[PDB]
Order: sequence, then C-alpha cells, then structure tokens
Amino acid sequence: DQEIVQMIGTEEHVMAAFGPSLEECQKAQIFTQMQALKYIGNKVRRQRM
Amino acid sequence: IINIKKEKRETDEETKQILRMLPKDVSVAELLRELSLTKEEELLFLQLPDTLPGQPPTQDIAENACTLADLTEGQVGKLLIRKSGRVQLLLGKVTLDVTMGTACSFLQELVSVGLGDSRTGEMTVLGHVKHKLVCSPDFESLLDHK
Amino acid sequence: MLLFCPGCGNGLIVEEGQRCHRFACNTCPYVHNITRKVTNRKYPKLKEVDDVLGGA
Amino acid sequence: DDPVVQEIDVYLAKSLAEKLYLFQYPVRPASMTYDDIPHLSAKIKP
Ligand SMILES: [Zn+2]
Repeated sequence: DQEIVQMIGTEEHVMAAFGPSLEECQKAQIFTQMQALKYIGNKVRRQRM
Repeated sequence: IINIKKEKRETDEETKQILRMLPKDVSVAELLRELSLTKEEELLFLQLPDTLPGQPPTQDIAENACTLADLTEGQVGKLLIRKSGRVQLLLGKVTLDVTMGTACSFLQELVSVGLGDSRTGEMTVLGHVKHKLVCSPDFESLLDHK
Repeated sequence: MLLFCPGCGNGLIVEEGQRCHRFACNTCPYVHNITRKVTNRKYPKLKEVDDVLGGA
Repeated sequence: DDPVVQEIDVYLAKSLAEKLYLFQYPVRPASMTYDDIPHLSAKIKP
C-alpha cells in the first residue's frame, strides 16, 4: 500500500482523500496479486465472443 | 525504545516523527560542496545520452549505439564548472550539459555481483546512491554551429 | 496519519495490545507500541465569511 | 564564464562492467539501511 500512496501523491489532502479507498481494500482480505486477480475474475463476465 | 527501528512518517525529509526533546541543489552547488567542503569520495549515478560522440573501436560497429561500454579505459571526458552556476561536460569536441535528476529519497544501494564460481557469487554492496545526474547534448550549440 | 509498515510496505492500522495500544500490520508481525501521545490535526476550514446583501 | 573551478578528469573502468547491478528499494527510505540485517540467501538467474 505504501507504493500506491507514494504513487498517487504525497500531499496531505491527497492521503486524506485516498484513505477511504485503503480502508475499503483492507475491509476485504486482498493482500496478494492472486487474491485480487481471483476477485476480478469473479467480477468478470463470460462475454463470450 | 529503539531510535533507529522506528516507524516511518510519509514525508521522507521529515521521516523522524518524534524528536529527542530543505534546499534543492544545483550541479555547481553539488560539486562545490562535495569537493571543497568535503574531501570524502561519493558515489554518483548518472544517465548519459543514448549514444556517445564516438565510434565503436573495431567492435563491428552504420552509426550504431556507441555507448559507454564500447569505449576503453583511461581519461574519457572533462567536466567544467563555469561561472553563473553553468556546468558542462566537454567530451572531446562536443559539450554536453549536466543537470540534476529527480531527487530520489528512498534507498538506492550500488551492489557488485561477482560470479566467482559457476554456482557462487559475491554480493558486494559498494555504497549508497544519494544524487542522480542527467547528461544531454546542447542541441542549441549543435544547431547554431551549422 | 497513514502509517505504513517498514517491514513489508503495507498500511499499518491501530489496535489494542496487552501493555498499551499498538500500530500493527495485517501481513507481518511488525508492531509498534504507542509509547506516548500521537496527534493528527486536520485544521478543517471554517465558515469565515458572512455576506450580508442589498448593495448597489 | 570560464570553467572557474575544478577542471575534473573523468575516467572509464571495466573491472566490474559485467559484475555491477544497481539495487533500489522503492518502499525503503534512504534513512534505514540493510547493513544491520543479516541476510540468509540470494537466488539469481543471470
Ligand atoms: Zn508488515
């Protein structure tokens, strides 16, 4: 998360605005690329072409 | 309580959240402070232009990429600190311009990977990287030259 | 203020331990006991102006 | 605006040309160093 916060912006209001997103992501137990990829795949529909 | 294993503040220049109770430099200032005030040798990291003003010496070349690797040992360039803070790098006939890179505040350590054996290697940290330099051709000089 | 774990770079959270309250990481055992007071002022902007009306 | 100070010689080296890697930790401020943490293993694919 430190990378993402550094990478969005280091101004105080920036972290203030971005805090709810971090709280939301910590609400779920996503801490690994595998977990988030699984979550996305669940949220991705079979728009079969 | 341990003073060196503390938690971090977001601002790197103000990392020390709790107490025991910054200027932005230019090449002329940087080299002046690191030579005159301090005699200690320092590790720098610089980005050269894509191609150097030379030709690969019998390296099977087409004006291909003449990088730092293709050159040889010995004196290779001259660094001139001009008045009014101007800093240049005379590299023979051409004069590159040297500037501050982005001031990285995180940890950059220059290591050596000495593959002494096929399955053994010497990880040799050499020193921290404090400043980053950028070298670019003075295209204005090249243009008004011709 | 948003504190991040030096051990692994994740966002530290606040919790209560046994001796005192600690900042803790949800991925690694890095914890930091809150040894003394810590504050995070916001200084929200106030309602400065009043703006009576009826001018020309 | 002459080169008023420190006409500096610049040299090239090749002793560690193939042995030199630059490691940077984006998450670790330069304040803290890994010089005190005893390392255990280092696996590399050249
Ligand atoms: Zn952690």
